[PDB]
Amino acid sequence: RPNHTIYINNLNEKIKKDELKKSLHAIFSRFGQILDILVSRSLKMRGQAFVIFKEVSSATNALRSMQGFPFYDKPMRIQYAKTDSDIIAK
RNA sequence: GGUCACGCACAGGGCAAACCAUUCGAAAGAGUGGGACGCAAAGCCUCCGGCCUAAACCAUUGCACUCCGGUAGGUAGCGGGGUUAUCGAUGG
Ligand SMILES: Nc1nc2c(ncn2[C@@H]2O[C@@H]3COP(=O)(O)O[C@H]4[C@@H](O)[C@H](n5cnc6c(=O)[nH]c(N)nc65)O[C@@H]4COP(=O)(O)O[C@H]3[C@H]2O)c(=O)[nH]1
Ligand SMILES: [Mg+2]
Ligand SMILES: [Mg+2]
Repeated sequence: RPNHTIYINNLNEKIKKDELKKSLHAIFSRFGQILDILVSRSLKMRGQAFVIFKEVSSATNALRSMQGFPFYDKPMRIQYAKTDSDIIAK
């Protein structure tokens, strides 16, 4: 069930999108070349983030290394992406 | 002459985008002064659609790459609608 993208939920929702990406990017750049980080704060898509990696191995690396990680007072709930991104599926 | 539409003007004007200064605001943004991009209602009003904001409240653990909660505020120079008003092409 591995994927280029990893799905994080259970995040402090009152963190601004602009800032939020960077906070993850600094934490997650260390595993591979991140193509893009998708973050929204709409009713459905808040408190959660998608991180797209260059390598699938790098997404696996990030997943098994930081599960439950205390991030903004909250544990990081990471799981694989069920479906790839529109930028990958091509 | 009203009145209701119309804008090809005349004459008298009026308002003031951006930007800057300053104040308020969490922000969008607004106030004031300077400034003029434009505007025949660019006068005034959030009732209706859009767009902008997200500090606090309230709900949501939620799988996206169209965008989307209530709540609240903003935009009348985003339309729509409302309401008042000016000049008057041998004007219609
Ligand atoms: N008195 C009067 N005259 C009218 C009216 N409608 C049309 N006109 C005449 O027609 C010209 C052009 O009007 P416009 O195409 O709406 O274009 C206008 C308009 O967009 C703008 N403007 C001037 N005054 C006002 C105003 O009080 N309100 C608004 N919204 N726009 C204005 O400047 C442009 C040129 O205006 P002008 O040099 O005065 O020249 C005007 C004026 O001579 C009206 O309701 N009243
Ligand atoms: Mg004139
Ligand atoms: Mg509205």
